Amino acid sequence: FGFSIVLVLGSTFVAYLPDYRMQEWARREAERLVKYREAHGLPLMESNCFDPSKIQLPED
Amino acid sequence: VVRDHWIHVLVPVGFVFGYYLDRKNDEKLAAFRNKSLLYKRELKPNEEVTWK
Amino acid sequence: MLKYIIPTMMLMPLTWLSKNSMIWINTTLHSLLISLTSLLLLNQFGDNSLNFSLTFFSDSLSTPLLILTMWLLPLMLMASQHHLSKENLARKKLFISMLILLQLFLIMTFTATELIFFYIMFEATLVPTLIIITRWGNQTERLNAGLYFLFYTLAGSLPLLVALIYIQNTMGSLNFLILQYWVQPMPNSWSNTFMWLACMMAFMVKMPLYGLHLWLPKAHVEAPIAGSMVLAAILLKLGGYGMMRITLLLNPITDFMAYPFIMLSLWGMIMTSSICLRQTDLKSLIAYSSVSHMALVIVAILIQTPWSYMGATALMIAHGLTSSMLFCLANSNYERVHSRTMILARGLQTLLPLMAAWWLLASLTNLALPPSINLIGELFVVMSTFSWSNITIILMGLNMVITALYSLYMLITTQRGKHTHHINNILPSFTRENALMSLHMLPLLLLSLNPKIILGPLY
Amino acid sequence: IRWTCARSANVYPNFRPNTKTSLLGALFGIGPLIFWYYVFKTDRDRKEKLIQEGKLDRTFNISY
Amino acid sequence: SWDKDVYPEPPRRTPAPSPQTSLPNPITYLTKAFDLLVDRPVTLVREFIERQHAKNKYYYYHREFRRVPDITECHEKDVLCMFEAEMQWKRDYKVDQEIVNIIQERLKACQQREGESHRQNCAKELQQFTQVVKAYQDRYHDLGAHYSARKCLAKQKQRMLAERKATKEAA
Amino acid sequence: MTGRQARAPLQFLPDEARSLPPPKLTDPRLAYIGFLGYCSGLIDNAIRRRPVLSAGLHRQFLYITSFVFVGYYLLKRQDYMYAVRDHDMFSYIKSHPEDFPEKDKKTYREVFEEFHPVR
Amino acid sequence: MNLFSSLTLVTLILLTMPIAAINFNTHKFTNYPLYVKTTISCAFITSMIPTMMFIHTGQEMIISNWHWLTIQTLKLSLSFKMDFFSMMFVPVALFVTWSIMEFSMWYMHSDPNINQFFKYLLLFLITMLILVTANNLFQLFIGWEGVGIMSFLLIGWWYGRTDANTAALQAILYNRIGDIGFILAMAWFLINLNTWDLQQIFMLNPNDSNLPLMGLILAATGKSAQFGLHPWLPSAMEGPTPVSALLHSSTMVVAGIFLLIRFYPLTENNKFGQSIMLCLGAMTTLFTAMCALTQNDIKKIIAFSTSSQLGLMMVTIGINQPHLAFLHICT
Amino acid sequence: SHITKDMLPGPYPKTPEERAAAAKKYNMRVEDYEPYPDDGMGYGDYPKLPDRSQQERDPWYDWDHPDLRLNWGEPMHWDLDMYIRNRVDTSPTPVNWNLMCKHLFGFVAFMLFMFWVGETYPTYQPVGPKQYPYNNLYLERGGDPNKEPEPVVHYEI
Repeated sequence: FGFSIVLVLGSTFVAYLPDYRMQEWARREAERLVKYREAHGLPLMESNCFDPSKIQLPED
Repeated sequence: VVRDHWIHVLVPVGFVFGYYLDRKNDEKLAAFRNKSLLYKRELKPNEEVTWK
Repeated sequence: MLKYIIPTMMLMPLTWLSKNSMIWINTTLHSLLISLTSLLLLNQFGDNSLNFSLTFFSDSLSTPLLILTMWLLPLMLMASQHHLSKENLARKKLFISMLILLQLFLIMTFTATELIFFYIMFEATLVPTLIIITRWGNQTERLNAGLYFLFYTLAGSLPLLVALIYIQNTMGSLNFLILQYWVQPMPNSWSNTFMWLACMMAFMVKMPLYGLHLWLPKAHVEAPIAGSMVLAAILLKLGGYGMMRITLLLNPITDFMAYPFIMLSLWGMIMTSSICLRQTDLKSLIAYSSVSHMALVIVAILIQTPWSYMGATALMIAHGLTSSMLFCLANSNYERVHSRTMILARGLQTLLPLMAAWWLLASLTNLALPPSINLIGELFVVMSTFSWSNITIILMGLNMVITALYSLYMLITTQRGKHTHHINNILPSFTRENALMSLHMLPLLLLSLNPKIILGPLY
Repeated sequence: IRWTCARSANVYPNFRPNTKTSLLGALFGIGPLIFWYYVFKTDRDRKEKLIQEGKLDRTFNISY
Repeated sequence: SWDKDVYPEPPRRTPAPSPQTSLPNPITYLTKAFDLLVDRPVTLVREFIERQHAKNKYYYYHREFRRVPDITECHEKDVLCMFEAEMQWKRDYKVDQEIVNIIQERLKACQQREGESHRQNCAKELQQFTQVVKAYQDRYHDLGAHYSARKCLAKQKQRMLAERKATKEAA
Repeated sequence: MTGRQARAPLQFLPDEARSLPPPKLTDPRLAYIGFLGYCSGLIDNAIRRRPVLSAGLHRQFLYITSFVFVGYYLLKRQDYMYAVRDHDMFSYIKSHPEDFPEKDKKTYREVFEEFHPVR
Repeated sequence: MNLFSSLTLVTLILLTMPIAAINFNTHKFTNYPLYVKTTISCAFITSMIPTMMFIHTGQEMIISNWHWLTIQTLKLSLSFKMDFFSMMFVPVALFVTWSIMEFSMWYMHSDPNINQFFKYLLLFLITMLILVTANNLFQLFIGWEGVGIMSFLLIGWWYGRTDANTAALQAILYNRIGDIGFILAMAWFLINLNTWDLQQIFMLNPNDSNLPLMGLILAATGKSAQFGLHPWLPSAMEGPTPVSALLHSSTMVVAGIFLLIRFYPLTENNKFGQSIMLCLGAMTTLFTAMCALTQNDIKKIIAFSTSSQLGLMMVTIGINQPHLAFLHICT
Repeated sequence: SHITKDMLPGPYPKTPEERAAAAKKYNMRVEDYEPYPDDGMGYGDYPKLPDRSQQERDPWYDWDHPDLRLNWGEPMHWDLDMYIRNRVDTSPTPVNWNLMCKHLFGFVAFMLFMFWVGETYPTYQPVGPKQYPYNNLYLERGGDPNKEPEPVVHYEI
């Protein structure tokens, strides 16, 4: 009850489980989005992550 | 047959009791069921739940 | 998590209403079952932490530390025989129940909702370790050690409560979620400086930093093995955990007022590595090793890079395992000869042949074993601090050289060169010590395989 | 045992604070501290004013 | 399975062998013996495994998301708004990390294919790497560890305000 | 916070305490009081040299019953006091609505702050 | 090629069986030296093929898998490259160490702790191989500290003998000086070029090559027994005999300049750096030459000789001629 | 057991009884016992020794602790941890010490001086530069496929 049922079972538990930080999900999402942006001609990672038309800058 | 050792039975009973109490606590905190704005659908497909 | 708290309440009267020669197996077995039960914890994913209740929520900073605590309990509960076998059954039950109550307040401490609850369970962690080390200290100044311990940890940790009530009545509730959403920069006044110094100084005292680390050597040379390992691993890394949570607020002034703590941390790390290079009393060498590694942790906290936080939590978990193992090695040496010194027990390559494998492996883990978690932590902290300043790598590498040096001298003083051929009372290597070492080091190598668990919330 | 107990516990007595011992202590404890503090002053002021000018080598400097 | 239009590869410029040798060729005898003594057991075992996969079917599915509105459309407190907006922002942050990962992997592949002709055939890919990393260095970098999203929004406002002041002075 | 209409003397359980939902079975606070009663009787047998966990079973039952009874009345008074604090608060909101203006809940599209770069 | 990658990976993997075999023994072996000798011979007969396929073909390839911590904009996998020198350097080390297996069968013939000896020696070879194959620089760091600590154990094989553990402490301290140099290079690589990956490094060669080159110089003098950092070499000769043969014939002694060979497009520039290279190596060469006369311990004599040969290889790095230095490594 | 009179409280005054009890507890001759003296640096009243003790204590005496140079009863040196073989070799040098350090520093200064003289005096040979064919490896140096092609050619000599 320390090795034969704890150690190897926890080893196989941590060896594969649903991925932290949705990691493989993030991989497939990034593949889909990069294929999208390269299909629609615009450069991938358009900067200014929030809408500059939808901002209200306090002027000087 | 159980009275040979009534001692070793105790802590899985404690764990199952705590798990049941956590499920009852989650039932007590069952607001915003389909009222969320991202994980939203109707009462579908089977019967009127999205988590229980 | 409440399903992790409530079997610990069920584990306490197990010790009481189990009979003679029946308490031991039941406690060990069932606490290992709890180690399985919270090995089932790690559901944490993506955007947020796993957050269940007004009572509970767990980060992936809190996740490996909580797993480490519940894993370190039964190992310790087996480790603390041979010095209370001749004691009373009732006093033995009191000892084991005090350990279980201490674990319960550790879990309470790690899964706190508001930081008030964290503080209550923080000094609740503080109280029973005193009783453990004072009732079974086994050296004449356990008086002085417990007195220093409680006074430093209270009187450093005392204005923290005032500052938390002040943050309560200035920004609404103190839950970590809304405080994560309702932070705002509190600029360079002087009251902001006092409040920051209060909170950070309380956890500084808990680490300890170099300025008042003096309670820590006495608290490891004048303590039994159980309180020593709980103290070092869980309490010091709990202080680091607490600083990690509270440092989310008070961002704008840390550039102004974070310089001197970095200074005392770096120069005291170098001086601590110097002072452990020469001393006898082998048990204390691990304590000053802990002071050096936690000075490195403190540098890693006060520089504020996600690289730095991931390396910080890696160094936390790695030094917890390494220092607990090395404490149990020193306890084995103290069971062999009744010395606690460093130059008396020599030889031990002939005698106890596979004990040498564990001393070598422990000095490797202190030595930054090249795929170990210790090296991962030290390496990423050096990366982030070389980003922070291009000249501080000199002190880091000088720490590295002296760290390798004193770890190697700790090895070859005891287990290299000549058996003294007058001791003639050592028993052969028990299966207990080797069992405890297999319980220590197989999880360390498993975490060395896939360390995506032990990296923190900024993974 | 006598050497160990003299080396560890029998230091704090006997102590008297001499002016030479105190000055040597304040030189061996605070000297290098304020030395490295002055050099961290220097390097941090240079680097922060350089990046306030904006002329860093940040062609790509991701792993901060 | 991978989209070659998102994982680009130059085609197989495969040179034809030409001896001009009469030893003859130990490596050809060796690779035919390798195929005969390695490939067919691998093919048999993989074919058995492929039929056992062809028994029944499992299906993993991509989790799909909506667009919760904005963080700028939330008010100063708005606790049931900020949470949705910022977890959507965190997912944008992580998927943009993997964008940078993909482009840097393409840079490594372009290095390794061309051998030592680094200044040949790695022009557009180096250029798009510099483009995405200039956007990343300007957008997510120098903000700190306790980001929620609002530090990035403050960086965004201060960046475009600095550029507004710059073009106002330079115009 | 002072009485608040002591007209109407001290009155350990008032009249309006029946105008609110009382606590129920297996509420955790009364269970805590019951475990406190069990520990009370157990430690009472531990005072004198009579054996623990035995020969005080009626004392166990009496102490647990008495503490549950006392704590039940205390919980009733507690919920009454919190409810009357709530009603007094919202009634003072109703009395002076003008003194508590709605703050300017700007959206974050128009909120300017400071950045303070850490490096 | 599946053949080519498969044979290189099995040259890696066939040096993994005997350690776990005796750790899974729970019996009493006799011909475990014969087992290690025949599996090193098997490693050589596997590794003779890919060099022949290489010079016949070219096709200079990299393999990489089992990634972990894809955390920030990098990811690191177990990743190594079979190229020109890193491929033809393997069978030399295999065959040399096979000869050392024979000579250790003879030399340690009457000392029954030979199994732990061959386990340490094999693990040292494995660590040296993992060093010399890698391009992912963290794996270089793994192999670097691993051969340092296996060097510690092989020097301090004879417990007792204050010479031995004194020597081993000196060696490991100078290798930590190599470590601070190497991690300075690692830190500069991470902060300025997002990774420690020689593909991206040699794709983007900067002109500021001063701080990482100084880290490289410090790692080189920490590893390769240079002027001021030499005296752990005769001290290291105070170990046992085939220990010293393996330890300073091929393995553990050329690994410092091996890294400088590995960074040759990085050191195409910064002629200040190559001036420091050749001046340092000339200093080593003449200093250990003048020290090398009038000495009467044969191990220390050959140590001074190989220190002079390492000095000539440092000169060979200083002039833009890395391949002559690699050929000097082999010979 | 362990008597309290086997610790060492108090310093060396006064000279009859302190030196008497030091010869008692330290197993030494009375004038062979020496206090340091006390200077506020702790130290109690611990004996001063001839302070080398490890490349002294010649090995053929065959005492009880062979790799410690003890005798099971000694005044152990206060700074013994630095003294042991494998830590610091306090040997008598074959020549001197000042002659050693001065000639080593002079050799280092000489070699670095001639290194700087070499750094201002390079070697070169009757060889011109390398006439690279295409604008000194342009488009295989830094690039610019359409920015700046430049007319520069070598003439045959």
